[PDB]
Amino acid sequence: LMSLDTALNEMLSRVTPLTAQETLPLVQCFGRILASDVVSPLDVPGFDNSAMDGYAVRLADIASGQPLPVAGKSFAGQPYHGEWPAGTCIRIMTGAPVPEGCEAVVMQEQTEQMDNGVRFTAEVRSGQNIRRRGEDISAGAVVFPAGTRLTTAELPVIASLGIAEVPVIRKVRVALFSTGDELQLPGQPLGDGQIYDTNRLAVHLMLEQLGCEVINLGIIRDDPHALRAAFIEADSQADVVISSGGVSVGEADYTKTILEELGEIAFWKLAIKPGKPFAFGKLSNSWFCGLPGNPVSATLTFYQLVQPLLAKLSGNTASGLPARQRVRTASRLKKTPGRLDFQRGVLQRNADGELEVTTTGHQGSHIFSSFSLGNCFIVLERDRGNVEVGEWVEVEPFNALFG
Amino acid sequence: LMSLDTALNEMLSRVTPLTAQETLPLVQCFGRILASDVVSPLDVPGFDNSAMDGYAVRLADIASGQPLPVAGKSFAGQPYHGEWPAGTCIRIMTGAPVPEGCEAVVMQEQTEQMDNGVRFTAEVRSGQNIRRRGEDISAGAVVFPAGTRLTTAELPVIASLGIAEVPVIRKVRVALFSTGDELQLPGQPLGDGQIYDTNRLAVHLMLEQLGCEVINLGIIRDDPHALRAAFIEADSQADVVISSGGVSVGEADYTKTILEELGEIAFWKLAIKPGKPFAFGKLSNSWFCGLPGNPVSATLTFYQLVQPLLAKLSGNTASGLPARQRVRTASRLKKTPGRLDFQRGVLQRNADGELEVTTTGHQGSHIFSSFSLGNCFIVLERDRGNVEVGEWVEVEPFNALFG
Repeated sequence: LMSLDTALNEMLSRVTPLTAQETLPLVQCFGRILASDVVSPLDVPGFDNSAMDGYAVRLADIASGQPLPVAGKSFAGQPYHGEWPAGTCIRIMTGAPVPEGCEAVVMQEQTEQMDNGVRFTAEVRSGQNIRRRGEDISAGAVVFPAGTRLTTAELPVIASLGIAEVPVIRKVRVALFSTGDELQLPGQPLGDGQIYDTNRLAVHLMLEQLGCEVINLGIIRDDPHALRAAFIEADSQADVVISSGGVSVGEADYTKTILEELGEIAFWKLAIKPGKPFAFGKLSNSWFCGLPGNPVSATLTFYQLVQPLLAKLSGNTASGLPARQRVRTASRLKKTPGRLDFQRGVLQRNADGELEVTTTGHQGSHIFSSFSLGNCFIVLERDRGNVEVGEWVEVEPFNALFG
Repeated sequence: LMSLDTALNEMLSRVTPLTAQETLPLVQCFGRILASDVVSPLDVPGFDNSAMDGYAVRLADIASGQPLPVAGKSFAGQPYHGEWPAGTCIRIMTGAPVPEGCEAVVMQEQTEQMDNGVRFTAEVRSGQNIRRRGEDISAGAVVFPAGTRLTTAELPVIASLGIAEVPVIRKVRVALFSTGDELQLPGQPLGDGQIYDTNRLAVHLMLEQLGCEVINLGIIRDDPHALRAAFIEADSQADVVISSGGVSVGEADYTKTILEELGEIAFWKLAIKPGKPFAFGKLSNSWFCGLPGNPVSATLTFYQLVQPLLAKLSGNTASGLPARQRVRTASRLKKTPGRLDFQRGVLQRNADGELEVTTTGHQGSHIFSSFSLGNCFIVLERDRGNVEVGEWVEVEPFNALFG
């Protein structure tokens, strides 16, 4: 019944971005959120310089319509600090500081030389080919705003300004655990109607990849006290606590009563597929997210619900989810109205070089293979029914969490 | 003159993937390359279970036509081993072991409660809703092939099979350093015609993100011996050695003679933009990659040349570079024939929901901002000249290294 958009907004609207911070050397800043604006301490370039290599001139002598002889020259880091006779021009090479009083620079290709004077050609519009100091970055200016996720794109720029460290928001801390007597650890023998715990591993990997500090409390035994203990501990050192499975997401049982006892938890029924149930609310000092037991369902719910909440909490101003794009289906897709279906597909280039999607196969949640075989989500609109080969469809490519 | 494709093939063809390996617990395997095939130790599913929530029935009981009292139940970790007499049914939850003798399983909707048992409204087909032991993964089968990069998509599947660890190829070791008296460290005062070293930081970040073990030797002083020492050490504990700048990529000088003295190094002139010069060859026990001094150039060369070499060396069987797609330009693009131009652009959805690219602005290599403003490469064909708004163009979206 409830819609993804609704739950998402309801979730993000209640959360307050972290503000605690620490200062680290650039090399340790990948994926981190800048705590404050980065203001440039210097100008870049620090002085007016040549856009092309050619000739530095004064709009005056260009009226002579006669050859201008090179009085001097200015290169890389060897400016021309000398007298500039009238009617003459300076030989200059890109990045080189324009000469005192230079009104324009001309690319030699736009000026046939001579063995006695430089003949110009196309009029020389003022300021042509002159990069003015602070044109790129002017001292005092804001280079990168707070809330920016530092990447290979920004850190080297910050280093170019001479800064060795920057304040970043502390990593988000997340407590993780599962519960259920039927859950067994890898390496351990499978009991009667037992199964190996897999959701927890899934959530742990994603959290780490998302840059969070993970606190894995393991499998909690089916006991009212063990569970309460687990929650008290999780809430005490994490901003968010996640149940990868076992704790109630609606159904009645002791886990449900412990949840209601320890916080304000809502039990939503999202109109999505796979999945539907999701637990969300506030514990004493953390946010709680409860995932359904089904592997496909938990992964999907975490990826579309928890991920965005972690992005906001982190201080990051960009919506930490990939963008969608319209593409054509090359597979008939089975879809039932009433739920927003996040099917898995395979985005690929066709013969004509265009992008099309193929289903990964069976979309049932009884298997996990679709995540490996696919590379995207074919997000089918809630109201839509079956889709025929050739129809337009929305696609959301997987991010680094899946390859 | 030489083409990207050529150099790439020439490079990959000479390299041999690493084979050394180590075994680690799944949680430490993200981004790692599987050293050997993963063979499933059991059938999946592990035992006939229920595809839904409802009741286990037998065609005969359903046949009689009247209510079937609930002789018992079967839950997650609670398989029913009761008696199950004629004319009765067993309540069953999803994933629950189907009871012995179970011939089918009906869901709620097809059920209507009674005061003297349960009523089955809809038709019940033989074998319906019973997931059969092994209908997904058969024991002895190969689940994931060696050379596979482990992700959230695969690791939880491997955990579902009970396996706690897997052999993976050891991380690729890379030695990194720069040289040049003009290079200054962050925090340190800028000398005369000095500049802050930025390429090294850039390469270090990317390498770490690519999953490599980085050995940063810092800035090497302009001395024939200091440089030789740096190389001897780098080559002695790395599979690849990278010069982020300073060492020759063609031009004549002492760094060139040390290179030629320590290995078989080729000095290529690629028909690409930005960039052109690239040094590649074999040292005593490693591969050497030499990057041009310009920041934009070094980044681009590393990203399109070194990255793919690292992917192969790692044992990974998938081409570690993003795919391209055809999109329309919404910006006039200035392009000169003769070089494959990797311009930076901004991929975005337009009013009609279609994808289009906009230039980030000036494509000159005198600035680094394009990497931050953009989100992709507009890969312009070597022979192509200017591009007008509305033309078809090839786009390569940035990967995690840039956001």
